[PDB]
Amino acid sequence: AEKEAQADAAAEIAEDAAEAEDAXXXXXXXXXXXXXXXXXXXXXXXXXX
Amino acid sequence: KKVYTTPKKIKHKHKKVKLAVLSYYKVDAEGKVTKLRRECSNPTCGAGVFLANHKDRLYCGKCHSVYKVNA
Amino acid sequence: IRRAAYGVVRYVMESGAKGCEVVVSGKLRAARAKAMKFADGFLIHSGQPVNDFIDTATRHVLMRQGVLGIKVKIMRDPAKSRTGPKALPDAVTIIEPKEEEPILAPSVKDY
RNA sequence: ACCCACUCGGCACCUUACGAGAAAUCAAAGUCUUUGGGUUCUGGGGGGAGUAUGGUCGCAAGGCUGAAACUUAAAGGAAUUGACGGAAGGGCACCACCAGGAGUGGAGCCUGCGGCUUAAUUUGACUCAACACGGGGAAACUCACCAGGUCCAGACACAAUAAGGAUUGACAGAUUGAGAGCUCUUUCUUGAUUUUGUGGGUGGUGGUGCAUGGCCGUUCUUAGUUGGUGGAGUGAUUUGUCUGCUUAAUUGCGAUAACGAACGAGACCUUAACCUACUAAAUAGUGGUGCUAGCAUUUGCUGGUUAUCCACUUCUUAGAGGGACUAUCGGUUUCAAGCCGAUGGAAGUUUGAGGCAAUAACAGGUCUGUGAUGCCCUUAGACGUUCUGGGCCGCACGCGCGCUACACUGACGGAGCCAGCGAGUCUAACCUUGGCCGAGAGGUCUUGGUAAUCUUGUGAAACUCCGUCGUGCUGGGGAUAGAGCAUUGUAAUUAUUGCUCUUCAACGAGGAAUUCCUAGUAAGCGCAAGUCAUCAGCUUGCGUUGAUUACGUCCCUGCCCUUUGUACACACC
Ligand SMILES: [Mg+2]
Ligand SMILES: [Mg+2]
Ligand SMILES: [Mg+2]
Ligand SMILES: [Mg+2]
Ligand SMILES: [Mg+2]
Ligand SMILES: [Mg+2]
Ligand SMILES: [Mg+2]
Ligand SMILES: [Mg+2]
Ligand SMILES: [Mg+2]
Ligand SMILES: [Mg+2]
Ligand SMILES: [Mg+2]
Ligand SMILES: [Mg+2]
Ligand SMILES: [Mg+2]
Ligand SMILES: [Mg+2]
Ligand SMILES: [Mg+2]
Ligand SMILES: [Mg+2]
Ligand SMILES: [Mg+2]
Ligand SMILES: [Mg+2]
Ligand SMILES: [Mg+2]
Ligand SMILES: [Mg+2]
Ligand SMILES: [Mg+2]
Ligand SMILES: [Mg+2]
Ligand SMILES: [Mg+2]
Ligand SMILES: [Mg+2]
Ligand SMILES: [Zn+2]
Repeated sequence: AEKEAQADAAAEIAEDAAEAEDAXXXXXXXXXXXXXXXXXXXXXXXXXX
Repeated sequence: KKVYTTPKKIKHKHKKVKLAVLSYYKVDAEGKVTKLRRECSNPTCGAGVFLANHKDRLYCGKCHSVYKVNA
Repeated sequence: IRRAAYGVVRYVMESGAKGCEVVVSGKLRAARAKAMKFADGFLIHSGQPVNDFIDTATRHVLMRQGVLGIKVKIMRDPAKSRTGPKALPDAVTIIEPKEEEPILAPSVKDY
């Protein structure tokens, strides 16, 4: 247990010393409802009698 | 605890009937279509919706209840 | 279970702590509850230097059979304190004297 | 007869350990893997069992001899550390006593607990360490209980239904506590969001605190815990860590096969005491001065005046420092740690009071704080959830915490009139001055304050002063009850609270018992905060007035330590 526990602190030093040195999609949303706001998009008529 | 009692008669819910309903319209011979069941004057109801025929009653269901119109 | 906590203490200590204490409380694999202190080095438990020098965390780890408490204690080295007191109120240091070469009958200097 | 020296041969003790042993120990239990002086006897895991059987002896009881089948992984020895004792020796303490104080126990009501009652009267907890505890003062809510009524807020997958409609809603009526389309009547509306079925989730103040985390209580008003180098032992271990002495303290002195340290106590931190020294202040305050009122007048005395100016920091505030270290001296003592007395000092009981607090233990409490949680239970005629009403308050009565009294060191009526800890309203209705009106409770028009700025100098209460009553259940006492007026709130009936009138109970100092307490303490006295729409007889803090009696001990009770016994170690449950 203790020997494998020690080697764990050895792997936690590896990662620690290593990382200390180591090694667009536009058109939005509210703009796309305004760009598609060019309409021809509806229909209305009703209401007689 | 205790677990149950029940002097019987458990409650039911509702069926939304069946009703092949909209035959209620009429077409003379080729093709004039005369509506039946007068429609509703609420600007919320676009004259497609109709009224229900009871005693004293013509009733808009498109208004979930609203506005008793009586003829 | 010991591999974990004994490693944690060995990383905490090799990180330059003054001392460390780790407690796992709960149920692992048995029906009954147990607890284990895991300690190395130096911790102080009393008074104000507590708030200064030891950093305590408890955590609930939720496992298939039940829930364990994790309890960690780190004593940071008061020598490195930066902003704060630099030792425990116990610490009394005596500055060491000088070996003297006396005698040399009086005379005087002049400038 | 004695004394002294020697010598045989005895009964033993003492110290040694070369030596032996698993140790305890042992001049043999030594001269033993470096194994051989002579000889007799007995044992070969435990139980079966000293049983059966045969023989033999005996009057007999029984004695000597003495198996096996079967069963079984231990039984056993010495030593160690724990734990426990209805063994002994030391201690500590107003949750112990001493000397006393104020009481509780008696009465009335307040309140929790039991019990009974109940549709339900939700529930946890039962010696200190359950019972004004769950911050638990519940009218709705809370709420878990009871009588009933809706709702899905049933994620997701597949499947079934089905655009000729999978599904939703509803006016009026009937119905319902109900202006719930709950359901029903009738016939509109809705558009793939649901429905139905399985599988899987989900919620639950449902169960399990004896499955857990966490937190808390208790042991503990305690003084204990460990490791380095050395010493003892094959070893677990021990010594250090101890007779005594001292301390609140494993706090120290001292003794010392130990030396020298660490955790815990201490240190530390917070608060109350002291700073005419430091830095300042119209959100604190003083003096001078104007402007100014009253009384006197010889100048005087007593006030008004958020800036009309000047100066100050004693008072108030809080920054930085200072200060005490039981100092000085003297008694007392291993002249050691310390103790005691006196002087000085703001302060000398750990300065006073708190915060923090090692290792360990308990099937202590808490799933009813938690969207912390395992498992179990339930999941649509719900133990989910909401809505209406009731219930936790129900009263032959047992227990406990309390409040008010039994009066004259007093009630009452005038009158003097003095604190400290607090807290207060934004996307809102909190703390309230002042002016009116009202007997009061209150109402009402305005007002300052997000605050050392306004409430508020919180003009509190006990208390002081002058009267009235005069020992008579009296004008002490205020339960019970009637009648009316107000406030909070959607709601006040089982009476939320407040006022007025009337009604005028018990209780004439409390049995056995038993709690709490050593100085600004006890006790008497109110206040603010918590809770809070309204409700304190509770609690957490606060100041006011302010004693008597110890300054000791182990008798009682309680626990801590040694020694000792142990066949316990899941540790006397
Ligand atoms: Mg301390
Ligand atoms: Mg007594
Ligand atoms: Mg008495
Ligand atoms: Mg239970
Ligand atoms: Mg209800
Ligand atoms: Mg419906
Ligand atoms: Mg299921
Ligand atoms: Mg299931
Ligand atoms: Mg428990
Ligand atoms: Mg005491
Ligand atoms: Mg010493
Ligand atoms: Mg310490
Ligand atoms: Mg000053
Ligand atoms: Mg003096
Ligand atoms: Mg239990
Ligand atoms: Mg549960
Ligand atoms: Mg109750
Ligand atoms: Mg009076
Ligand atoms: Mg009378
Ligand atoms: Mg009276
Ligand atoms: Mg309020
Ligand atoms: Mg209050
Ligand atoms: Mg309470
Ligand atoms: Mg023993
Ligand atoms: Zn309509």
